[PDB]
Amino acid sequence: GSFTPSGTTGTTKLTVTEKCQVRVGDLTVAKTRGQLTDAAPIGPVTVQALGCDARQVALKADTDNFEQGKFFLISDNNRDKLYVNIRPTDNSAWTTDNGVFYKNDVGSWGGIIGIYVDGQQTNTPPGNYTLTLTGGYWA
Amino acid sequence: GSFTPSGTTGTTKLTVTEKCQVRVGDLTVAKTRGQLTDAAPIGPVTVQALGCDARQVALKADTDNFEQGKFFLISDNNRDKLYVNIRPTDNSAWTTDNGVFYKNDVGSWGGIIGIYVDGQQTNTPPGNYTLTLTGGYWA
Amino acid sequence: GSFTPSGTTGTTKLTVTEKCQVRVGDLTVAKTRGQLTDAAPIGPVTVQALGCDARQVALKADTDNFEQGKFFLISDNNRDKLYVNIRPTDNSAWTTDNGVFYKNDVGSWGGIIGIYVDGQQTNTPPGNYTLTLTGGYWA
Ligand SMILES: O=C(O)CCC(=O)OC[C@@H](NC(=O)C(Cl)Cl)[C@H](O)c1ccc([N+](=O)[O-])cc1
Ligand SMILES: O=C(O)CCC(=O)OC[C@@H](NC(=O)C(Cl)Cl)[C@H](O)c1ccc([N+](=O)[O-])cc1
Ligand SMILES: O=C(O)CCC(=O)OC[C@@H](NC(=O)C(Cl)Cl)[C@H](O)c1ccc([N+](=O)[O-])cc1
Repeated sequence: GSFTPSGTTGTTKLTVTEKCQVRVGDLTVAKTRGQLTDAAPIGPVTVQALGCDARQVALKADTDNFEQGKFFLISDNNRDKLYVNIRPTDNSAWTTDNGVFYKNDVGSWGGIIGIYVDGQQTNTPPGNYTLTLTGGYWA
Repeated sequence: GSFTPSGTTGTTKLTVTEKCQVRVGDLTVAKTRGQLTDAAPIGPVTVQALGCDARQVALKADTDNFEQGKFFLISDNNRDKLYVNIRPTDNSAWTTDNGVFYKNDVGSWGGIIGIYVDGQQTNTPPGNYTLTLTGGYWA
Repeated sequence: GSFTPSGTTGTTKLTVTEKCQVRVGDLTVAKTRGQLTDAAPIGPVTVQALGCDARQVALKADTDNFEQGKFFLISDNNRDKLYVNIRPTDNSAWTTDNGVFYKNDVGSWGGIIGIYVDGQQTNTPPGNYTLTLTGGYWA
């Protein structure tokens, strides 16, 4: 049961605002707190594995993005959490183990991992939220 | 008289150089210190508000970018200032209040905010300068 | 013998992985440690000088990227080095002096600087490696 970092990093960012929302500069992913309903999509994460025919593809969340079997985006100040579910768009089987989301079967998997709001969190404080996922393999 | 953060962040960057200027890597906004003449344009900042029919759109500068009713880009080391004026390209009326630039009338305004050199500053030390503006609303 | 910073910054990034490599998110430059063979190209660095007819174009590496006449990409944690050679793709003559790579002749040079693995380093620890180069001039 261990993760070996071996791959690149994907960063999922979301800015939460109030109903009166002021977008400054280039387009980024932003939602009102009212839009943070259960199962609301936050964004996709592409995964492309190579040379993993005999290993289980895995993604490890940054330390600040997990606790107690749960994943969450975290505010810039490290204070506020936005709980999420992480799920492949296909029908593949994965397991969660202490910040690690790994594939049940070996193979050089390619696919999309979706990040979804876990439980309505319409009271989330406005701010910039991040989830960082690093590629590697589990055993 | 208070700002509520509610929106995204726009970052205005400028690299100041000497006459002999060496651009490394991708194109970025760069000027010689000799080009930092009064009213010289540094760049535009897009603003798009939504759901603000009953609020005054506002932009708040990072703490390190204002003092004494004045705005400035700040060097990477926090030491050197480049004083600027912030002005909408249209004929709309705005007010400055302690790092906050807010619109006089309520409404979901969309427009361009220009950043301009305030007073000739042709002796500015070469370096990378930044101005950070966060969207929200004032009352 | 001194460098005057005057220009922009180019950042060369490389993620080193094991054979089982998991790419997460957008495409970035990544190699297996087995690919870090001698003279292996890491990437190009564009250089465009202006107003340097009477100066020697120069690039200075960040402090953490050089020591003892040698250049290296450095890991995120500052611990691990990946030694490189820096060489213009054309036939121009340059000199290295304590973290500074400068052109022997004056002139507003434009060209490509290649970054290459210096000596096989197939045991490099997986991680994210960076080399930062700032433009300016030498005398
Ligand atoms: O994406 C966001 O920024 C917010 C969520 C969204 O787009 O709503 C719905 C959306 N789904 C997702 O973002 C899920 Cl989280 Cl993967 C959409 O159906 C979609 C986008 C991208 C891809 N893809 O690249 O394969 C598949 C499906
Ligand atoms: O922009 C820079 O990088 C330097 C300033 C400049 O472009 O000089 C002149 C320029 N103006 C500005 O940058 C002002 Cl600061 Cl908005 C130009 O007229 C312009 C650019 C973009 C837009 N727009 O997007 O609507 C309107 C006008
Ligand atoms: O580049 C990488 O990401 C890895 C190295 C590579 O591309 O292998 C080979 C490659 N060379 C380089 O990257 C050297 Cl380090 Cl400049 C290629 O021949 C090339 C790329 C770009 C340019 N250019 O912009 O002028 C010239 C030549």
